[PDB]
Amino acid sequence: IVVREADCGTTNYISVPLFQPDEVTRSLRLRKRADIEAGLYGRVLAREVEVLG
Amino acid sequence: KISTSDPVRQYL
Amino acid sequence: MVQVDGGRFATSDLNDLYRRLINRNNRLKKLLAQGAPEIIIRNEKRMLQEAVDALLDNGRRGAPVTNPGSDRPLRSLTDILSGKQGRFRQNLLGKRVDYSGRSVIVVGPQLKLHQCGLPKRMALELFKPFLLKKMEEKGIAPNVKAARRMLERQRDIK
Amino acid sequence: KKEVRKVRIALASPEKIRSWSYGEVEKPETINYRTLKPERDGLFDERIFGPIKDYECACGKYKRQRFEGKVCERCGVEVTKSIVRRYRMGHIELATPAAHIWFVK
Amino acid sequence: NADFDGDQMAVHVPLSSFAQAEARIQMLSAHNLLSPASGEPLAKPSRDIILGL
Amino acid sequence: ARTIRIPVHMVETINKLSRTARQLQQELGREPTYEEIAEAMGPGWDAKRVEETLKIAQEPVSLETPIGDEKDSFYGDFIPDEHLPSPVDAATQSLLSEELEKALSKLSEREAMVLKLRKGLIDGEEVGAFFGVTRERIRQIENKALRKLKYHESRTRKLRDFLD
Amino acid sequence: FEARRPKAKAVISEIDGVVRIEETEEKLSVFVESEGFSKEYKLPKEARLLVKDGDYVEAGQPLTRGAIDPHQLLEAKGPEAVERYLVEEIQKVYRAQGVKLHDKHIEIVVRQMMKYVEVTDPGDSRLLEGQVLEKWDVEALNERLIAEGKTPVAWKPLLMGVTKSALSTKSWLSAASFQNTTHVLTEAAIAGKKDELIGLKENVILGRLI
Amino acid sequence: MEIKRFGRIREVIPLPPLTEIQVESYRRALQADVPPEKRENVGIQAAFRETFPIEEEDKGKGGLVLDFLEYRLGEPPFPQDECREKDLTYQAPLYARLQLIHKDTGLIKEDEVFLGHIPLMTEDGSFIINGADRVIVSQIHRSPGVYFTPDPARPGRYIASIIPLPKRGPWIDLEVEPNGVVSMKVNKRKFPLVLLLRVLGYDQETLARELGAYGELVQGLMDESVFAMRPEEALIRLFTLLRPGDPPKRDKAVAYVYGLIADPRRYDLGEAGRYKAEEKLGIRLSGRTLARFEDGEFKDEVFLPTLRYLFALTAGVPGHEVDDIDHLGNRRIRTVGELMTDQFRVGLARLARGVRERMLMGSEDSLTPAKLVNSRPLEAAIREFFSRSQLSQFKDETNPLSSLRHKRRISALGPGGLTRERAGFDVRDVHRTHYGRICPVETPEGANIGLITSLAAYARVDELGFIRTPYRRVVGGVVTDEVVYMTATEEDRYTIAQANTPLEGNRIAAERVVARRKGEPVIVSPEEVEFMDVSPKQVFSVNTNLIPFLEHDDANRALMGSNMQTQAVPLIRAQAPVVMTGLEERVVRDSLAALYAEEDGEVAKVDGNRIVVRYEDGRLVEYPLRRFYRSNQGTALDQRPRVVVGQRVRKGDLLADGPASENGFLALGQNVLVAIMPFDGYNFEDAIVISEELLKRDFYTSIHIERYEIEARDTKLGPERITRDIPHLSEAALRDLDEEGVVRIGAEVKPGDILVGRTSFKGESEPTPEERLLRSIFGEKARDVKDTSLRVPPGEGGIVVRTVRLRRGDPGVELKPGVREVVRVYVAQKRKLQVGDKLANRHGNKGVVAKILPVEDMPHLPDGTPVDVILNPLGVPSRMNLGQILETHLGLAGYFLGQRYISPIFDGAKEPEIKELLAQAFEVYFGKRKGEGFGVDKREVEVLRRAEKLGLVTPGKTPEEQLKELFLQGKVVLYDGRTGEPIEGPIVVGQMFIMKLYHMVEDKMHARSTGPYSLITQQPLGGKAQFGGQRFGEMEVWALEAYGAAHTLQEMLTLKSDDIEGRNAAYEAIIKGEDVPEPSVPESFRVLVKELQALALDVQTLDEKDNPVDIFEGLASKR
Ligand SMILES: [Mg+2]
Ligand SMILES: [Mg+2]
Ligand SMILES: [Mg+2]
Ligand SMILES: [Mg+2]
Ligand SMILES: [Mg+2]
Ligand SMILES: [Mg+2]
Ligand SMILES: [Mg+2]
Ligand SMILES: [Mg+2]
Ligand SMILES: [Mg+2]
Ligand SMILES: [Mg+2]
Ligand SMILES: [Mg+2]
Ligand SMILES: [Mg+2]
Ligand SMILES: [Mg+2]
Ligand SMILES: [Mg+2]
Ligand SMILES: [Mg+2]
Ligand SMILES: [Mg+2]
Ligand SMILES: [Mg+2]
Ligand SMILES: [Mg+2]
Ligand SMILES: [Mg+2]
Ligand SMILES: [Mg+2]
Ligand SMILES: [Mg+2]
Ligand SMILES: [Mg+2]
Ligand SMILES: [Mg+2]
Ligand SMILES: [Mg+2]
Ligand SMILES: [Mg+2]
Ligand SMILES: [Mg+2]
Ligand SMILES: [Mg+2]
Ligand SMILES: [Mg+2]
Ligand SMILES: [Mg+2]
Ligand SMILES: [Mg+2]
Ligand SMILES: [Mg+2]
Ligand SMILES: [Mg+2]
Ligand SMILES: [Mg+2]
Ligand SMILES: [Mg+2]
Ligand SMILES: [Mg+2]
Ligand SMILES: [Mg+2]
Ligand SMILES: [Mg+2]
Ligand SMILES: [Mg+2]
Ligand SMILES: [Mg+2]
Ligand SMILES: [Mg+2]
Ligand SMILES: [Mg+2]
Ligand SMILES: [Mg+2]
Ligand SMILES: [Mg+2]
Ligand SMILES: [Mg+2]
Ligand SMILES: [Mg+2]
Ligand SMILES: [Mg+2]
Ligand SMILES: [Mg+2]
Ligand SMILES: [Mg+2]
Ligand SMILES: [Mg+2]
Ligand SMILES: [Mg+2]
Ligand SMILES: [Mg+2]
Ligand SMILES: [Mg+2]
Ligand SMILES: [Mg+2]
Ligand SMILES: [Mg+2]
Ligand SMILES: [Mg+2]
Ligand SMILES: [Mg+2]
Ligand SMILES: [Mg+2]
Ligand SMILES: [Mg+2]
Ligand SMILES: [Mg+2]
Ligand SMILES: [Mg+2]
Ligand SMILES: [Mg+2]
Ligand SMILES: [Mg+2]
Ligand SMILES: [Mg+2]
Ligand SMILES: [Mg+2]
Ligand SMILES: [Mg+2]
Ligand SMILES: [Mg+2]
Ligand SMILES: [Mg+2]
Ligand SMILES: [Mg+2]
Ligand SMILES: [Mg+2]
Ligand SMILES: [Mg+2]
Ligand SMILES: [Mg+2]
Ligand SMILES: [Mg+2]
Ligand SMILES: [Mg+2]
Ligand SMILES: [Mg+2]
Ligand SMILES: [Mg+2]
Ligand SMILES: [Mg+2]
Ligand SMILES: [Mg+2]
Ligand SMILES: [Mg+2]
Ligand SMILES: [Mg+2]
Ligand SMILES: [Mg+2]
Ligand SMILES: [Mg+2]
Ligand SMILES: [Mg+2]
Ligand SMILES: [Mg+2]
Ligand SMILES: [Mg+2]
Ligand SMILES: [Mg+2]
Ligand SMILES: [Mg+2]
Ligand SMILES: [Mg+2]
Ligand SMILES: [Mg+2]
Ligand SMILES: [Mg+2]
Ligand SMILES: [Mg+2]
Ligand SMILES: [Mg+2]
Ligand SMILES: [Mg+2]
Ligand SMILES: [Mg+2]
Ligand SMILES: [Mg+2]
Ligand SMILES: [Mg+2]
Ligand SMILES: [Mg+2]
Ligand SMILES: [Mg+2]
Ligand SMILES: [Mg+2]
Ligand SMILES: [Mg+2]
Ligand SMILES: [Mg+2]
Ligand SMILES: [Mg+2]
Ligand SMILES: [Mg+2]
Ligand SMILES: [Mg+2]
Ligand SMILES: [Mg+2]
Ligand SMILES: [Mg+2]
Ligand SMILES: [Mg+2]
Ligand SMILES: [Mg+2]
Ligand SMILES: [Mg+2]
Ligand SMILES: [Mg+2]
Ligand SMILES: [Mg+2]
Ligand SMILES: [Mg+2]
Ligand SMILES: [Mg+2]
Ligand SMILES: [Mg+2]
Ligand SMILES: [Mg+2]
Ligand SMILES: [Mg+2]
Ligand SMILES: [Mg+2]
Ligand SMILES: [Mg+2]
Ligand SMILES: [Zn+2]
Repeated sequence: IVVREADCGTTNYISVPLFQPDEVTRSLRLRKRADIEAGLYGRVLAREVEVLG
Repeated sequence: KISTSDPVRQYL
Repeated sequence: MVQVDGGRFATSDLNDLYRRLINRNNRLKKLLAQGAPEIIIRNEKRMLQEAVDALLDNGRRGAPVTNPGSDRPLRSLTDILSGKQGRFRQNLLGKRVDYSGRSVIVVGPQLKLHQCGLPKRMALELFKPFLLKKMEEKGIAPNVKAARRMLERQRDIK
Repeated sequence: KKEVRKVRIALASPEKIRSWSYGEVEKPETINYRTLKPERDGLFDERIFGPIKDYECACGKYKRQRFEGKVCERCGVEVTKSIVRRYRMGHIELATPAAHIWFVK
Repeated sequence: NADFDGDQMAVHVPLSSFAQAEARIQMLSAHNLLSPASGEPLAKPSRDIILGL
Repeated sequence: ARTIRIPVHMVETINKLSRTARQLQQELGREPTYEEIAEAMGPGWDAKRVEETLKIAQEPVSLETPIGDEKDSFYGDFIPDEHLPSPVDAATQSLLSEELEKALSKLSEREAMVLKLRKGLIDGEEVGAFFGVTRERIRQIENKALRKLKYHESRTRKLRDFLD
Repeated sequence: FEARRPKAKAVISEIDGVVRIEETEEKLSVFVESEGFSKEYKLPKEARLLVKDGDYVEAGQPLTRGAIDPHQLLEAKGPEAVERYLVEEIQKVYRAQGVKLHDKHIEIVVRQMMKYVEVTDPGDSRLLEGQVLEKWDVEALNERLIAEGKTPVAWKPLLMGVTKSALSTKSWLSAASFQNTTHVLTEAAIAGKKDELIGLKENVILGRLI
Repeated sequence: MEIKRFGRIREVIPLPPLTEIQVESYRRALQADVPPEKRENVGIQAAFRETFPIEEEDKGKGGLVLDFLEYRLGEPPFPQDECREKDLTYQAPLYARLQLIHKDTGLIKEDEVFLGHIPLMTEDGSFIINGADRVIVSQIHRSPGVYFTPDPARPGRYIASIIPLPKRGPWIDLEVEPNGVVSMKVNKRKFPLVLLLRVLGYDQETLARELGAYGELVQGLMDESVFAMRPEEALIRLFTLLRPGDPPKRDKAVAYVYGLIADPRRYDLGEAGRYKAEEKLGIRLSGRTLARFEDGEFKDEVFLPTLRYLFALTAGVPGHEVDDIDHLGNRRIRTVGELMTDQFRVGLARLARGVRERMLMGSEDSLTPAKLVNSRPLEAAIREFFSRSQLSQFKDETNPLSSLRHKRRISALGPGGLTRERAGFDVRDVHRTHYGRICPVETPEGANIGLITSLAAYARVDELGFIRTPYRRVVGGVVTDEVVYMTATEEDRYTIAQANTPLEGNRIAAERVVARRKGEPVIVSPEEVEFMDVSPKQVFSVNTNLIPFLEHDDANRALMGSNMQTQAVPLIRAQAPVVMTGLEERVVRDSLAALYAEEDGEVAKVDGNRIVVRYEDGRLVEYPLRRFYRSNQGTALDQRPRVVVGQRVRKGDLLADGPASENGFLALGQNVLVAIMPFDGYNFEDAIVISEELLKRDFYTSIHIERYEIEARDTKLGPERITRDIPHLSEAALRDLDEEGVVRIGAEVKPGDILVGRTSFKGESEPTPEERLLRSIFGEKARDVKDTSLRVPPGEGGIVVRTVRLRRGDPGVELKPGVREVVRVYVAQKRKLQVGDKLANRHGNKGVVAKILPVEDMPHLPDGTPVDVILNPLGVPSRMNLGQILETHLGLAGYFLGQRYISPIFDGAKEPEIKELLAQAFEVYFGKRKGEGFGVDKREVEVLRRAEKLGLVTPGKTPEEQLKELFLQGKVVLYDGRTGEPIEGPIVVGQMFIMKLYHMVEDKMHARSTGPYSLITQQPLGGKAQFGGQRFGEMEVWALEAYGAAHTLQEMLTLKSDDIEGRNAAYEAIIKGEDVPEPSVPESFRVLVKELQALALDVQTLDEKDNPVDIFEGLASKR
C-alpha cells in the first residue's frame, strides 16, 4: 500500500460520528476531545458543509 | 511406509 | 569444502546427501546391466527415491542422519530456504552493513537538534575511504596505500 | 541493460535442467587429501563448475587478463576469479525417474 | 525510547550523493518534528526543560 | 563411507593406529604421545607420521553448525575470504596497473617485453627468453634498461613505496 | 486484527424489527420480528440481554451484551458495518491506555482485511475463488464496457484476518517470506506466476530500488 | 572513625556457611576424605553400588559377578595454578577395588583401574576446568512424589499424578470418565486400575468395600468382572496389553522393574520419597518404592492409596487435597552433588552397556581388568557435563560478591525432564512459599525472570533439596533462643510471627501481634504464636541484604541495585560505604577476599609478596599473597598487607585485605560527596556530571588485565613461523618485539602495535603472476610470506606485564593438533573515570557520566569544599527509591561527624535519629564558622528569604537558627562555582556510596569501514582486528521504508553488504572522488535463485515485455 495518485474519482465516503452512547446505558454524549481529533484531523471533506457560519 | 521392513518382507 | 584447524575439514551437510544420491544411482546402473532380479532393482529404486527426497526435503518421510555423533537432520534444500531452524528469523534478523558503527550514548546539552556528537575516532574508521582520498588531495599523503599505512597505527597519525 | 520489472516461478523442464548445467557429476568424488584439488568428474571439478584460482588456469598454459574469454587447448578453463565456480550449476543424470517430493506431499 | 543508563545506539553512513540527499532532506531530525502517529509534536520540552520553564 | 576418498592401505593403517592406541590406552593412564604410537606400530613410524594420520582420520565438521551461545549464529559467516580482493586490493591493482603501464610505454620493447612476458605472462631461461638475439644482448638491455628503469623511478618515486 | 470467534459472542440480529422475550425456566429467548417474518434467538442463562420487550433493532445490532464476531456483522449489516466496527473496537483498547493514534492508520490495515472477495458468477475462471477486489473491478469494467457480452461477475464481500490476509496475496514472494514457503512456491510454480513487483517486501529481496 | 548501629532484634543465630551449598553438596557427593568404612554412601559410592553388581547369566554361558569393594581417590595429576597456566582441568584420579567371580574355580581380583578423571572443588567453591574457573548452578523441579491437580478442560473432577525421576521411570495418571471407563496411564494408553490391583491380589469384593464404601465410584472398579476373576492370569493379560509381540510367560520379569530396583526409586530409603507419600497420602511403603522380589508375589502399599485419595479428593473433605505445585515443599532444589552424581550414573550405565558385550567376547578366564572396563564412556560423559552442560558457565568473579552470589544461584532451565522454556507464567511468579527460601527481587531483568533466582540469606538445603529456613520456637507467650529449620511443608502447619514484634526478652509485648499462617497475613494473639521469624535478613538474598534502607525502595528498583553490585569493578582505591548494613565484614570473610590469621601469634616478615607470621604455638608459616592475578572477568585481585612488622595478631584477624576490602570490610565503590540538583541539562534524563577533582585523586580508577593469544599453525603451505621477522616495512615497529618474536616485558603497546610476530604462507597453493613481476622489479628475492601477526586490536592496549611461550618439547601441556606453538601476552591498563563510563548506587540509580567539569566552577558549599557529583532529581520521583535520599542525608552527618553508620534492612536508623545526628553535624560545620571569625553571607540570607517564602524555615527566627532547621532538613545553601551567586533554594548534599560499572566488550566503540566477508553468505564479518559489520534488521528496514529513503535502503542491501561487484566498485569509486556506482545484484539474491535451482523450480527474472534479463552477468550462459 503506497500513495501514488491523482484525486481518485470514486467519492464513496464515510461519516465520522460526533456523539457516543452506551456507558450510562443510553445518554447521548459528545465524544471526547482527542477521539474526534483522531477521526477528523487533516482529512478531506467528502461534501461541503455549512456550519456555525 | 518406513523402507527396511517392506524390502525385508519383500525378498523374505 | 574448507580447511579449518590442522586436519579438520568442514562442509555443507548437502554434500553428504548428494553422495547418497550419486552412489545409489550409480549402483542402480551397474545393477541393471549386470543382470537384474526384480527384488533388488526395486529395493534400490526405493532407496534411490528416498535419497532424492533427502536433498530436496528431509523429514517429510523420515529423518536422514550423519553417521553416529549427531542425530542432526541434514539441512534439506528447503530447510535452507524457509529456515526450519530459525534461519528465516536470522535472515530477516538483518544483513550486515559495511559502513556502520556502535557505541554508548550520552546527553549533549549544548548540541543542536540539527546535529549530534560522534567520536572522531569512530569517524576515522567509518569515513576512512573518503578520508584517504582527501589525504592525497592535501600534502598529508602521496597516495592511497600511503594514507592507509599512515593510519594503520594509532600513534602514527599527524 | 534493461530494468528488471518482473520475476516468475515456473516448473523445470528436464531439458531446462540441462540447459542450466555444465557437465554431469557422475561420481561421489569431492577432494582427495593429497591435493586439495577436486577429484575426477566428481562434485568438485573445474570443467563442470569452473576454475579454482584468480585469473590463472589449473595447469598454467594461460595466466593473464589478455586472454579474458578464451579456453585452454589441452584442458578446459575459462576465467575470471573463483566467483564463476560459484554461480554455475551441474546436473546428475538419474537412472529411472524419481519425483519431486514438493509436489507429492 | 532512550535513557542514558547505558543504552547503546548504532550509526550508518549514506554513501551515494543520492542517499545523502534523501537522508538530510527527508530523514534529518529537525525536519521531522511532528509524529506520524498523532499530528502532535514528537520533539517537545521533555523532562528537565519543562521543570525549568 | 567417507566425505573424502582415501586408499584402502591408509584405511587399514588408521585401524592399525587406532588399535595400537587402545593397547597404549591400557596401562600408562596417559593418552600415549606420538612417540609411543610410532614405536608400538612398528618399522617406519614417526611422530610426524602419526600426527599426519590422525589429522586425516578426523571427519569433516559441518560448515553449518550451532555457534557460541547456541543461537541463530551459523559457523559459516565466521569464515573469511581470500580470493576476492577486498576493496583495498582492488584499489591497489588500479594504481599498480595504471602506473606500471605508464612505465611500460616509456621502454625499449625488445628485452623489456621478453622478461615482462616471460616473467609475468607465461611462466617465470636467459638464452631461451630472447627470440633470435643471444644472451649477451639480453643481459645487456636486461641489466641496463632495468637499472635505467629502476633509477629514474628512484627519481620520481612512484614504485618505491612497496605496493607489497 | 484477526477476525475470530470472540470469547463472549453477542448474538446479533440478522433482522431489523421488533423485540419479544419469554420466561421459561431453563432458557430465555429473544424474538425479532417485522410485519413479514420472525426469528428466534436462543440466549443461554449467562447471557445478559441488552434489548427489551418492545423496540426496534437494526441488522446486526447487539442483542446480547458483549463482543461481536465480525463475520456475522459482515453478513448482516454489510462491509461498511464490519469495517467501521473493527476500527472503533480497536481504538477502544488504545484510548483506554493513553495511546492517541489517528484512525487513518487502523483503517488502512482494516481495508486489506477485506480486499478479498469471493466469486459466485464466473466469466473466465470458475466461481468459488476468492481474489483481489479491484482486480475484479478491472475485468467487470472492461467485460461490460470495452469487450461486449456483459458477463456480470457476481462477487461476495469477504472478511479475513490480517494474518491470513497476507498469507495469501498476489506476489508469491511475499508469501514465500512466511514459514509456508513450501506450499507458496509449489503453487506459484505450477501456474507460472509473474510476481509484478508492486509491494515493498517483495521488491526488497531483490535488493531493487524501493 | 566510629561505628554506631541501630535496630535491635536480637539476631539469635549468625548466618550459615554461605557457600555451604556448593561445598557440602560436593563433600557428601564424593565421600572421599573419609574411608569406605564411614557410613555416608550417597552420590558416587551410591551410584557405584547401583550399577556395580553386573548380573549377566544365561544366553550361552554365564554366572558373571563383578562386585564393588572400595572407592579411593587421592593424588591429583597437577596443581591448581598449573592447571590455569597450562590448559589442564584440575581433576583427581579414580580407581576403586574390583573382583569378578567365575561359575568355575577362581575370582581374579584386578584391584585398580583408573577410569574417569573427576574435577575437584576449589576451597572457595568454584572449579577449574580448562583454563577458566567454572561454577555449577543449582536447579529446581517436581520432587518425586504424588499430587492431584484439576482436570485440563472438563471443569468437573481432578486427576492424579505420580512422579518418578530419573526420566526412565514411568509417569502415572489416574482419571475416571464414568460412562464406562477409568484411565490409568503409565506410558500413554489407559486401562482398568483393577486389572492391576487384581494382579497384586486386591480382589473386587475386599476392594470395593474396604476401599470405596464411602466411595460410590467403586462401581467403576468391579465392572469388568470377566477379567477380575483370574489372579496371576491378569498378570500375563496386562503383559499382552503392552505392545511388541512379547512372550506371555516371563514369570516376574517386567513386573520387577515397576517394583524394586532402577525405575521408581527415590535416591534414599526413608526420607527421599516416602515423606511426600506419608505426609500427603497413605501411610507406609515397605521398600523405598513399591518393591519386593521375595515370593514372586509383589506388594504395593502405594497403588491402592493413590486411588484411595483420588476417591477421597473427589469426595467431601478427607482433608482439602488440592496441590499448589509452586509450594516450596513441592518443588525441590538440585544441589551440585546430585547434578554430578546424576551424570556420574549416566556414565556408569554407558560403561555397563559396553562391558555387557565383553562378558561374551572374553575368551574364558583372563577377563578382570581390560576385558570388562573401558574408561572412554565415563570420560566423555562427566567431561561434557563440566565443559558443555548448559547448567555450567564462566565464574562471575568481577569481584568477590559476584562470585559468591553466582555460587548460590538457582535455575529452572536444565536437563529436559525438568522445566523448559514453554512454561513459566506461574513459575516465574514469586510464589508464597518463596519466603526465607528465595529472594523475591534477586531474579534477573528480562527474558529470564523467576526462572533463575538466588536464595535468601539464611536459606539452607537440608538433606534433600528442600529450601528451609530458620524459625525460633515460641511456646506460649514465651519466645526461645532455640531455632528449628522447618521444611516448606511443615511451615504451613503452624502460626509463625515476624521478627519486628515488641519483645521483653522471652515475653511478647502486644495483644494484637502480626503473624503469617501458611501464605496469609493474620493478626494473631500471643497465645497462638507458636513460632517466630529469626530476622528480616532471612527474607532476602545475601546480594540484596546489603542495601541500606531497602525498606524505602520499590522492590522493582532494588533489583537493579542487587544486580548492579554483581557488576562492581574493584577500585585501586577501595573504601567501605559511609553507612553500612552490617554484612560487609561477614562477606569478605565468608567469601575469600582477605587473609585472616589462624591462631594468635606475632608477625615475622611483611613482604609486598608474603607475610610469614609466628603463632605463639612455636610455629611460623609463610602466607603468599596472589599479587596481580587474572580474574576470569579481568578485575585485579591483590592482597595488600595491613599488618606491620612484629605484630601480636588476634586469631582470625586480617593480615591482608581482599581485592576490594578496606579493612576487612567490603568496599565496591567510593563514598563521595554529592549535590542532588539539575545542572545545565548535563545530567538530563539519567546523565551524571563529574568533578574533574574526582579524577585528580585516583578515585574511580580501575586496573584491568586483558589476555591476548596467538598460535603457530601447521599449514600444508608451510608452518607458521614465530619470528621477530615482519617481512614488509619497519624496525621502528619491531622495537618492543625485542625478544626475537615475543614482545618485551614492561612495554607500552598502543592499538596497532605488534604483540607477537607470525609468518604464514601467501597464496592458497600457487604464487601470483602479478605480484611476481613486482617482487623481481625491486627485489625478486624476498620472503614471499604473509604477515599475520597478533596486533593490538582497535580500542586500547596498556603495558605488557607478562608473556607465555609454549614451543616444542612441551613439558606437560596440551598443545592442540596443528598448533605448532602458542603465544600468550597479558596486557594491563589503568582505567580512569571517563565520559561514557556508568556509575550506579545501591538503590538502582544507574546513570552514565556525561560531563567532567573543572572544580573551577562546579557547585561549592559556603566553606570552600566543592561537590564531587551532581545528580539530577527528575530521576527520583518516577522510580520509587527514596532510600538514596535517606542515605544522602545520613551521609551529610557522617561527613562533618567523621563517622560511618550501620542501618539494618528493616530494623535500622529512623528519621528522628537522623535529624538528631544532623543537629550534631550543624555544630561541627557551623560552630567552627562562628569561632573561625565570621557569620552569615548576604547570599546566605538571600536564599533564606526565598526559603521562608517556600515553607522550609519557620519565619521570624534568626538566620543562625533558620539554617540549623534548614540543615536538619538535609539541605544547605550552595554557591554556583561559576558565578559566586547562590542557588535560590536550599539544596540537599551528602555522602552517597557510588560504584563504577564494568565495561563489557560491547563498550569497545565498534566501527567497521571495510573488512572480511563470510565464505558462504557474502555479508560482512569481523573477527580479531577488523570490527564486524552492524546488523541491519527488518525493524530498521521498515524505518527506512517509511521514509522516502529509497536509495539509502538499497545501499544497505547492495553496496554495503551483499553486492560483490558492488562494494568493490563502490570503494574504488569513492577513493577517486566519484559518486558510488549503481548497485549490482546482491549475493543473497543470486545465492537464492541457485538455491531454488537446486530444487526443481526455475526462477527467471524478466524484462519490460515478458522477456529475459540477466542477473548472473555472463556466468550463466554455457561454455
Ligand atoms: Mg478526488
Ligand atoms: Mg530388502
Ligand atoms: Mg519391494
Ligand atoms: Mg576446496
Ligand atoms: Mg549450509
Ligand atoms: Mg546374474
Ligand atoms: Mg523374480
Ligand atoms: Mg557429515
Ligand atoms: Mg611510523
Ligand atoms: Mg588424495
Ligand atoms: Mg579444499
Ligand atoms: Mg577438478
Ligand atoms: Mg584474478
Ligand atoms: Mg579473450
Ligand atoms: Mg568466454
Ligand atoms: Mg585460445
Ligand atoms: Mg593451451
Ligand atoms: Mg553461485
Ligand atoms: Mg527515554
Ligand atoms: Mg536509564
Ligand atoms: Mg535503559
Ligand atoms: Mg543501515
Ligand atoms: Mg532535530
Ligand atoms: Mg532533568
Ligand atoms: Mg601414541
Ligand atoms: Mg591416525
Ligand atoms: Mg556466540
Ligand atoms: Mg541455535
Ligand atoms: Mg549464518
Ligand atoms: Mg565448525
Ligand atoms: Mg549470519
Ligand atoms: Mg579463506
Ligand atoms: Mg590494507
Ligand atoms: Mg600504485
Ligand atoms: Mg630497442
Ligand atoms: Mg633494447
Ligand atoms: Mg622471465
Ligand atoms: Mg634458457
Ligand atoms: Mg630463445
Ligand atoms: Mg626464441
Ligand atoms: Mg639475432
Ligand atoms: Mg645504472
Ligand atoms: Mg627506484
Ligand atoms: Mg414475509
Ligand atoms: Mg423469519
Ligand atoms: Mg468497547
Ligand atoms: Mg483513561
Ligand atoms: Mg495505559
Ligand atoms: Mg501514554
Ligand atoms: Mg500510560
Ligand atoms: Mg482490518
Ligand atoms: Mg479486465
Ligand atoms: Mg475482445
Ligand atoms: Mg455474489
Ligand atoms: Mg523465500
Ligand atoms: Mg507450510
Ligand atoms: Mg569450606
Ligand atoms: Mg548440607
Ligand atoms: Mg562368562
Ligand atoms: Mg594449586
Ligand atoms: Mg596461579
Ligand atoms: Mg599452586
Ligand atoms: Mg560352572
Ligand atoms: Mg588378578
Ligand atoms: Mg485443569
Ligand atoms: Mg505433574
Ligand atoms: Mg524415560
Ligand atoms: Mg536410565
Ligand atoms: Mg463418560
Ligand atoms: Mg518388539
Ligand atoms: Mg526419585
Ligand atoms: Mg508374597
Ligand atoms: Mg500386592
Ligand atoms: Mg510383603
Ligand atoms: Mg499442595
Ligand atoms: Mg543416561
Ligand atoms: Mg552398549
Ligand atoms: Mg582374555
Ligand atoms: Mg565389568
Ligand atoms: Mg568410562
Ligand atoms: Mg559472568
Ligand atoms: Mg522431554
Ligand atoms: Mg512449568
Ligand atoms: Mg511468561
Ligand atoms: Mg524466600
Ligand atoms: Mg534438603
Ligand atoms: Mg505472655
Ligand atoms: Mg506473650
Ligand atoms: Mg523453651
Ligand atoms: Mg501458602
Ligand atoms: Mg485470646
Ligand atoms: Mg515494586
Ligand atoms: Mg559468617
Ligand atoms: Mg609462595
Ligand atoms: Mg579482624
Ligand atoms: Mg578501602
Ligand atoms: Mg583497601
Ligand atoms: Mg543537568
Ligand atoms: Mg595505549
Ligand atoms: Mg589452493
Ligand atoms: Mg626435541
Ligand atoms: Mg595458550
Ligand atoms: Mg544519572
Ligand atoms: Mg544529604
Ligand atoms: Mg530499626
Ligand atoms: Mg529500619
Ligand atoms: Mg531513637
Ligand atoms: Mg528536618
Ligand atoms: Mg566553585
Ligand atoms: Mg543558594
Ligand atoms: Mg580476514
Ligand atoms: Mg575480521
Ligand atoms: Mg561488532
Ligand atoms: Mg567504480
Ligand atoms: Mg514481445
Ligand atoms: Mg558481465
Ligand atoms: Mg547457455
Ligand atoms: Zn589449462
